[PDB]
Amino acid sequence: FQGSMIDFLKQLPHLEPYGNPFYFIYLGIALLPIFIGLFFKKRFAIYECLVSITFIVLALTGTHASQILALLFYIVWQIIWVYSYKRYRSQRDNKWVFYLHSFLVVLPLILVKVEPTINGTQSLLNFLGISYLTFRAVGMIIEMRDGVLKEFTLGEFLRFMLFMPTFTSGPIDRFKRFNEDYQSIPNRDELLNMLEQAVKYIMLGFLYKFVLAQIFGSMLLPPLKAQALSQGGIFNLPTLGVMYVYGFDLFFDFAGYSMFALAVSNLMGIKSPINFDKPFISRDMKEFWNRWHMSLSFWFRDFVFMRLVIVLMRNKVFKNRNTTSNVAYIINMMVMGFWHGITWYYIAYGIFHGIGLVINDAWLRKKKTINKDRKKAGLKPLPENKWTKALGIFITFNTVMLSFLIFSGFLNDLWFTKK
Amino acid sequence: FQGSMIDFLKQLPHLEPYGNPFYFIYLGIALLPIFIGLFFKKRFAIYECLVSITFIVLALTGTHASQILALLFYIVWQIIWVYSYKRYRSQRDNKWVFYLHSFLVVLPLILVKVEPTINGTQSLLNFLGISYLTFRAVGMIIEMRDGVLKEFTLGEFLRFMLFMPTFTSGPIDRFKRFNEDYQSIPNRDELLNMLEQAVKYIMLGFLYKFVLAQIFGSMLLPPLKAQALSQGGIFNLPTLGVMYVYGFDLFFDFAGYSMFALAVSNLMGIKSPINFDKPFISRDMKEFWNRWHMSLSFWFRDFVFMRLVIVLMRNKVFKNRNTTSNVAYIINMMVMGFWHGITWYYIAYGIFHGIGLVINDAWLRKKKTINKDRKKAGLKPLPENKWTKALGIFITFNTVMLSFLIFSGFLNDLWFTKK
Amino acid sequence: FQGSMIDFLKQLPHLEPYGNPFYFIYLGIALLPIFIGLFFKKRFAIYECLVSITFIVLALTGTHASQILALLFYIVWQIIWVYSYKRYRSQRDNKWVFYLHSFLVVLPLILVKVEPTINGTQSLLNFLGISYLTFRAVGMIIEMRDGVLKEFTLGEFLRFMLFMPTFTSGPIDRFKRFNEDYQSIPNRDELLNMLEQAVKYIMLGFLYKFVLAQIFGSMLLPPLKAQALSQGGIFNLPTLGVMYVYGFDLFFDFAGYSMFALAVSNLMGIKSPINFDKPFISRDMKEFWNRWHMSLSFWFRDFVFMRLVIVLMRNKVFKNRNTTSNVAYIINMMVMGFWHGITWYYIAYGIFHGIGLVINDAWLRKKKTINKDRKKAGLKPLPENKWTKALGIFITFNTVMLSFLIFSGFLNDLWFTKK
Amino acid sequence: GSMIDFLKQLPHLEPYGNPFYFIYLGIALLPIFIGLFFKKRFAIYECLVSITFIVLALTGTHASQILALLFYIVWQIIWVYSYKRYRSQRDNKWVFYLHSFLVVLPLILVKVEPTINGTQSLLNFLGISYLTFRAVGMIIEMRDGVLKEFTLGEFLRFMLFMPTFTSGPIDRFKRFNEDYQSIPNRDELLNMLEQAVKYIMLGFLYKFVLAQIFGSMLLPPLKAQALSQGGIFNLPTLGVMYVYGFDLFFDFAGYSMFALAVSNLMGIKSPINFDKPFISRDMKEFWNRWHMSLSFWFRDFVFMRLVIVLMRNKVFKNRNTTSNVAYIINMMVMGFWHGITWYYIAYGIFHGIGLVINDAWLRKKKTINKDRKKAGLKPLPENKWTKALGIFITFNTVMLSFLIFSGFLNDLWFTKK
Ligand SMILES: CCCCCCCCCCCCCCCCCC(=O)O[C@@H](COC(=O)CCCCCCCCCCCCCCC)COP(=O)(O)OC[C@H](O)CO
Ligand SMILES: CCCCCCCCCCCCO[C@@H]1O[C@H](CO)[C@@H](O[C@H]2O[C@H](CO)[C@@H](O)[C@H](O)[C@H]2O)[C@H](O)[C@H]1O
Ligand SMILES: CCCCCCCCCCCCO[C@@H]1O[C@H](CO)[C@@H](O[C@H]2O[C@H](CO)[C@@H](O)[C@H](O)[C@H]2O)[C@H](O)[C@H]1O
Ligand SMILES: CCCCCCCCCCCCO[C@@H]1O[C@H](CO)[C@@H](O[C@H]2O[C@H](CO)[C@@H](O)[C@H](O)[C@H]2O)[C@H](O)[C@H]1O
Ligand SMILES: CCCCCCCCCCCCO[C@@H]1O[C@H](CO)[C@@H](O[C@H]2O[C@H](CO)[C@@H](O)[C@H](O)[C@H]2O)[C@H](O)[C@H]1O
Ligand SMILES: CCCCCCCCCCCCO[C@@H]1O[C@H](CO)[C@@H](O[C@H]2O[C@H](CO)[C@@H](O)[C@H](O)[C@H]2O)[C@H](O)[C@H]1O
Ligand SMILES: CCCCCCCCCCCCO[C@@H]1O[C@H](CO)[C@@H](O[C@H]2O[C@H](CO)[C@@H](O)[C@H](O)[C@H]2O)[C@H](O)[C@H]1O
Ligand SMILES: CCCCCCCCCCCCO[C@@H]1O[C@H](CO)[C@@H](O[C@H]2O[C@H](CO)[C@@H](O)[C@H](O)[C@H]2O)[C@H](O)[C@H]1O
Ligand SMILES: CCCCCCCCCCCCO[C@@H]1O[C@H](CO)[C@@H](O[C@H]2O[C@H](CO)[C@@H](O)[C@H](O)[C@H]2O)[C@H](O)[C@H]1O
Ligand SMILES: CCCCCCCCCCCCO[C@@H]1O[C@H](CO)[C@@H](O[C@H]2O[C@H](CO)[C@@H](O)[C@H](O)[C@H]2O)[C@H](O)[C@H]1O
Repeated sequence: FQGSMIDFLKQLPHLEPYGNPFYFIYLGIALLPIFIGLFFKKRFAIYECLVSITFIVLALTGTHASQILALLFYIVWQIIWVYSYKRYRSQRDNKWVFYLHSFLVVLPLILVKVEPTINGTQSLLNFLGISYLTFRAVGMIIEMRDGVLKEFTLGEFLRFMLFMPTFTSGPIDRFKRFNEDYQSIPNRDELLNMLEQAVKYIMLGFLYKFVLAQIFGSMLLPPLKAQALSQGGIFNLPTLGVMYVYGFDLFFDFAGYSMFALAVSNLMGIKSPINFDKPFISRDMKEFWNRWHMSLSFWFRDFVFMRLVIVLMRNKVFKNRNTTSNVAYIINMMVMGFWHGITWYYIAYGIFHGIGLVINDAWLRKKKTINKDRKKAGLKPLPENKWTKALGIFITFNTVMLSFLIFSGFLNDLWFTKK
Repeated sequence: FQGSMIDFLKQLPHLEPYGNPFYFIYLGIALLPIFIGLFFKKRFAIYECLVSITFIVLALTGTHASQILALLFYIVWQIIWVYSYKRYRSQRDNKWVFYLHSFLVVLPLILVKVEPTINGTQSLLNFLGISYLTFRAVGMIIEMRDGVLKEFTLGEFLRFMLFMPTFTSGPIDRFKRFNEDYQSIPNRDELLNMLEQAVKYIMLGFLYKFVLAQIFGSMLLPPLKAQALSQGGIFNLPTLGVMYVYGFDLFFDFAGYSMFALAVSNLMGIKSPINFDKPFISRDMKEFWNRWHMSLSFWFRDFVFMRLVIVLMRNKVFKNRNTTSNVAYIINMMVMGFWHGITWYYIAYGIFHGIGLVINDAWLRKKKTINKDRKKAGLKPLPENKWTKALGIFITFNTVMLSFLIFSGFLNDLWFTKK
Repeated sequence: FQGSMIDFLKQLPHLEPYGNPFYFIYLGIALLPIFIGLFFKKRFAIYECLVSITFIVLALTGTHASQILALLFYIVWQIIWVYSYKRYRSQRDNKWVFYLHSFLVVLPLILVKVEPTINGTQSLLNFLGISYLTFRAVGMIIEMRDGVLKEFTLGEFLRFMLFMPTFTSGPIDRFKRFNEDYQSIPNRDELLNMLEQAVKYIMLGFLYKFVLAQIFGSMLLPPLKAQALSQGGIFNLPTLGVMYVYGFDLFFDFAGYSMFALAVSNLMGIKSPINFDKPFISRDMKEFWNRWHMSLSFWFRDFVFMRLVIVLMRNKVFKNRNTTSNVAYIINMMVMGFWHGITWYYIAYGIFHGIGLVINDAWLRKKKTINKDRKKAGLKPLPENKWTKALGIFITFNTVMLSFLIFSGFLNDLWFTKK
Repeated sequence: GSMIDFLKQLPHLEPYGNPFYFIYLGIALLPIFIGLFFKKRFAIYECLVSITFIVLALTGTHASQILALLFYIVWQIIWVYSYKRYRSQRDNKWVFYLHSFLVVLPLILVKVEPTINGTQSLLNFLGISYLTFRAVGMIIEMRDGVLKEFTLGEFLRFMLFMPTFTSGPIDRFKRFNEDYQSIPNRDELLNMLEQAVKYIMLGFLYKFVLAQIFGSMLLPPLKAQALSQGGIFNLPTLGVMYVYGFDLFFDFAGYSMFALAVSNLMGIKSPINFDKPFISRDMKEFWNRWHMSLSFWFRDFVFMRLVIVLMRNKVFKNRNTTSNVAYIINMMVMGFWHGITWYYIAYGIFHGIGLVINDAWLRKKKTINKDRKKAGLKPLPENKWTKALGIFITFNTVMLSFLIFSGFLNDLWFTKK
């Protein structure tokens, strides 16, 4: 009964998800049948499972391929605790039972994020996309609590949670929208539109991830970081250079992956949510969060921010609505900071963006009352000319790049600050 | 460049039939056109012949490449002794001529299974599928005897006997059914259903052979064998452990191969017989043999068991039907053991399964008699509760595991008896 | 001037025609637009020229790439001496002008086949397929002489004489049939049938040239020749073995090339004449020549044998028809041997097959008169059964293999010279 | 490290250098052609292909020209939109000249810097000689009012056109937009495909066979012999003149046919550059066949406009003198565009004097033939000998002009440069 099982699942192929461009050959061929079936309004639901599982396994068979075993636990864990809650939802509905089931479903993510802090080493039950899978699972539990979701077969649950195109770190879905878009196969014209969009997305993702991302990450970023460390001090010009370069590199890499995921999802007939829609032209933090990682930000607005606001207003803990909104903004942004990983700089980034949103709300209210005062006094309202827009875009870009500098983790290297 | 032809044959590539998963890619592409051809009403004879011969040669070459020659002669032998009977079938059917033709058809198998016993090491005639090929050949000499087969060209004969997805050790087939199933190409929707079933079979075979068969074969079996040998004695708990582990490994490996073969056959538009249908849950041995190796068990039921019962009743050797049935069961299982190989443990396995079958028949008769006795006495019949079903399943499973342990040959190493 | 263009010609890319399976990928990709255009009843007549010229150049750019220059002379020769007849043909029909034009058109072939005998070195005009282009370039003139051929554009001439699929050494065409097949594009059903036949031919050509031809030529033939030379003497068993092996190798290589050429021609929409149709079941010399290199044998029957018979009968040189037929057979076979090449063994092969045809005609006449005599005398006609047919097949096969032994040129090494 | 050396690291694919480049281009352009078959445009795959091939053609040993290209693109966009915003209000007849000068400023700097101290400017790149002609086009078409609206996509798609980027045929805006927006039907598309295949084959023949023979086999030894003999003139001078002229034609026509074929595979038929020029009887009819795109461009936007400017100011008394001056100035400006050296300007002035002499001879011939018809004498016959004489003299003058333009006359002599 030797425990050489880890060695068994290590010589398997390691086809990287969106690695070399030739990958899109294999997947393309593997997606040739399913897409054809969509033209005839027929869904295989078996060959799709085969291709999804094969590509997930090829993606997860890395140097630390043992993570596959974690998956074979994680899935089971979710299947244990989602369905259990459903059984309870058949009989009764209590706040504490829902809280316990949600906490148990999100527990693997909590362990993966916390264990490197306490023990200092990666947790056993960690794999490539556990930061983007639990968001589906807990989401379904939430959809049970509100009563929107009542019944679903296991095939639907597993084909939703373990979606291949958006598995590693991709757009975050919900169960209602995904299921409704999976049941009703779109007609031929919309299918052809989606095919054209998918080809365009594949080409754009090639450009983003294989040209711009490589240039900004593996060519300028290392020498810029080394020069910044050599300069030393609290701040310097190389710090600004690395801030801007890393911000652009992060955006380009994430947008390239998102385009790849959207293209592959379209090739299966499903319209996954978009992530980035020109986020750097944003002229305000609130508008920025409607552009940067749209799936994640919208998910947190739907399930973490709005529900917290409702809870706070139900108990009327805070008198004015503005104070409740500010508190909920800070809590939501801090929690979003936690999701990346509980360190000093990720939590700093979360609180930073929370403070930014609070300042944005305060400035919106103050601008409204100042416009009212000026209009009442006969003066014209504040100018909306190109100069004001340029100033707003510049301020937003500077704040976003400062946030991406803190989030970059470069402040741990520049300043050896333990906490 | 060649030296001896055997070395040149060894030079040829060796592709294990259903070995690495990558193998399924090759056949997949090799089966891509033909399957599409099944959608329409045409079949590519030349392509099918070429792909079948190519994969047969690839499976036959390797360290024992000379076996290819043993195949070729064998083929001629069959063509020598099948068609001859056909000509004789045109004139008359004397029993002794039919017996002689059947014996000459199955003579290569007799020599292959005899030569290792009674001195010697191994016969030159032996090759990969010789154990599962004569069943097809003697599958026609019998049918000619019954008169249900009259005409067939060489193309049909060799296309059936040299079937590629069922060559190495696959679901034993019959001629009439195979010809009737290949003459009529199935419709489009049935073809899509067959494609889905083939994909499910491929996935399940992956699970059955490359995951669980590996675990039960190369992880637990060697340590359990070592512990059992170290313990010694007539028997011990490690013997029970190795019995259970080997039985599971054998079932999983055989089911994986059979599902692979059925999937590849379905991709060729032909529905080969199913070998395994949920064993280990059978209440009775007689109902176990309708689920374990279904193709071979049904073959022996049709062409060996029932025919022998007819022969015995024609000469009315025994007084009652029950004795004839018992003797037929014993002879059928003994012939199965002989087909497996003429050793001590294979014959022990055959005799033990025959004993199980006859005891099952006797117990069924006794239970029917006692139920009649209770019915005529007014007493409630013996309970058929879930506990009785569990008891029957447990007894059948234990007997099957013991039979597999005997068939393993591990008992021979353990005891060294009858060496 | 420098004269270094030959060196330039040696740095062009090289692609052996039907050399590798990957060559068919390029060929199919290039010919797909032509097939699609055929499906819609359209011929580009320019893209075809481009693909044909590119593949001819890639085939002719071997180690002796200078042969390309010879082609750039040969065409400029043939055109000059084809149209020179066409202008004259409209005016008058003097026999000597036709003889002179035919001789001048066949002159490059005469030089290529003669110069290696006189000077001992390859002639300048020689290139890959002159012996299979002079036939078309003299068939055009012969058709002009009969008056069957009339006004035709240069495009038709150059697309007929320089046909890409049958350029190197392929099926020999005529102009009228090829032109009529080129003008009338076949319907969609015939196009599908031709595509299926072409795929079958490609697979069979793979089997013949890349498997059987290699085995019979590069593996057994050199050892057999070496052992035959070591044995020495006028005749020996290794010589018989190498005779049979080389006969099979020659047939398989030529049939593989012919099937490749037929497939590629079918992909262009025209069906070139077949070359081999089971030559080794001939049962007679006449039925052998109606099966062995059918395009060449039929060409020589149409334009060399029949015309010679007509010439001899017009002047009634010989008293009876049989003498004229025998003389024409001998002359035709000697001229075929000449066309192969002016060596002792090629002329021996030609005159040998001529003697064979003569004695076959004598045997047919004697069998006819003997059957008549036996029928008149009441005796049964001589049997025509399995054994008689087998004896005829054996005699024909032995004579053909002796002919291919003489034609092999092995006699020059064994009998004459020293080794 | 990302530097100029990093730009030099990128692969270099010389435009229309080897047939494998054509295989690459055909494989890349096939989807665009099939899409145009069904009357749709991608506007993204086209941009990616164009940018990729431009970069590959630009990433040579001196690959620092991509920065020059980016600076040129920014400069052209800035000044074109500056004029467009200004044209909406009013035209002052001098702001147009200022904008035209600021648009041609990169070109004039690139053509002046080599001949001022020692070297070309840093902003020079591959196709700057054939790109400015498009930019000024826009400005010209804004002055006449025939162009009013265009987005950035159309403008950059027209200026950064891939098939005619390096030295391909010079286009105009209005025609290019009219041809791009209206995709041709299926049958005309097939005809264009056949013409493109014919162009590819003929370009193969022109550039990869004949140009190689006339450039690498005869030109070096002929130049060597001409230099060895020396003197003002010699028979090897005539040999090198003829060989260089044939090499120039068989190379430029091959490249132009390649560009036209690649453009046709993208559904746009760029203007034909060469239509058998050597058979032209007269000098004036020669310029309608040799470098047709460039000659027509200079006829439309440089010659006729200058004639109009001179006539509206009535500087000269009669039309003939104005036409002569316009011809001389047009040919001199073409010579300047080629490069500011002694032999390019000599070539321009020589072609100008050829044009004016041709005009004068045509007028004199018309007058003398009118007098002959009045006097009863039959007009001079032209069936086979007069036409041959005209063709021969035009060909001789063209060959001499090409010899002067060759720059070999500079090596042969040591005249003041
Ligand atoms: C009704 C009132 C009239 C008032 C007077 C009108 C006068 C008009 C003057 C227009 C000046 C335009 C200035 C921009 C073009 C300069 C052309 C030039 O110099 O040649 C170029 C060659 O041509 C081109 O590449 C583009 C030519 C087209 C220019 C079109 C601009 C607008 C013209 C409109 C009116 C045309 C009048 C005649 C223009 C020559 C580029 O130079 P190069 O590299 O050959 O070097 C020569 C350099 O100047 C010497 O150092
Ligand atoms: C449904 C049909 C389609 C399903 C998928 C079909 C395509 C499957 C491709 C499997 C092979 C991928 O081929 C790829 O080759 C590369 C480069 O050699 C290797 O790549 C990998 O090698 C080994 C693991 O094998 C690792 O140590 C290494 O880090 C990694 O790069 C692997 O062998 C495989 O990842
Ligand atoms: C330490 C905390 C982090 C630093 C925080 C910095 C971010 C603060 C907010 C960003 C600046 C917002 O400042 C200013 O906001 C106004 C008011 O909406 C924006 O103005 C805009 O508002 C909205 C768009 O959302 C429109 O309806 C309005 O017409 C337009 O003028 C300006 O574009 C921006 O210049
Ligand atoms: C490695 C082992 C190699 C040995 C295997 C060799 C391949 C098997 C050869 C089979 C015989 C080929 O010769 C065969 O002759 C028979 C004569 O009826 C015909 O056979 C035909 O029979 C059926 C009857 O419906 C046709 O539908 C079919 O198209 C074809 O198979 C063909 O002409 C040819 O297929
Ligand atoms: C080699 C040594 C022996 C090997 C084992 C022998 C075979 C296995 C034990 C005998 C079979 C056990 O299973 C036996 O058949 C079935 C299945 O539960 C039960 O009985 C079943 O069949 C009888 C037939 O009369 C029905 O009336 C009854 O309703 C049904 O439950 C028996 O009560 C049980 O005793
Ligand atoms: C629409 C038209 C389509 C045209 C089809 C494509 C034509 C061009 C094909 C690719 C170019 C030729 O590709 C060819 O590849 C072979 C690989 O064996 C190489 O050529 C080789 O030829 C022989 C045989 O293989 C070798 O012995 C030799 O050493 C080498 O020159 C060159 O790389 C090139 O000659
Ligand atoms: C319209 C035409 C339809 C048929 C089109 C497709 C048929 C041709 C397929 C070509 C497949 C690839 O072509 C060839 O395949 C062989 C098969 O082992 C492999 O390579 C083979 O040839 C190469 C070179 O000759 C050898 O070095 C090698 O040992 C051998 O295996 C490669 O994969 C590729 O060189
Ligand atoms: C240097 C000489 C080279 C030539 C060598 C020999 C060339 C071969 C030709 C010899 C004849 C063989 O062809 C001959 O055909 C005749 C008539 O069809 C048949 O002749 C045979 O069959 C007939 C019945 O048909 C019977 O009378 C008898 O059994 C026999 O004559 C045989 O098929 C074969 O004997
Ligand atoms: C080698 C260096 C290359 C430098 C960069 C070259 C790329 C430059 C991109 C120019 C286009 C940017 O311009 C922006 O693009 C979008 C999206 O394409 C255009 O959007 C649209 O424009 C045209 C206008 O008819 C449409 O036909 C087209 O479908 C679409 O592209 C907008 O008009 C413009 O807002
Ligand atoms: C470097 C200095 C300049 C070099 C020379 C440049 C001019 C070269 C051409 C000079 C001759 C003009 O060429 C002349 O063209 C005219 C019309 O164009 C042709 O035709 C004209 O003359 C013929 C003479 O028979 C008459 O029919 C009629 O007057 C007219 O048609 C002449 O056949 C040709 O001789």
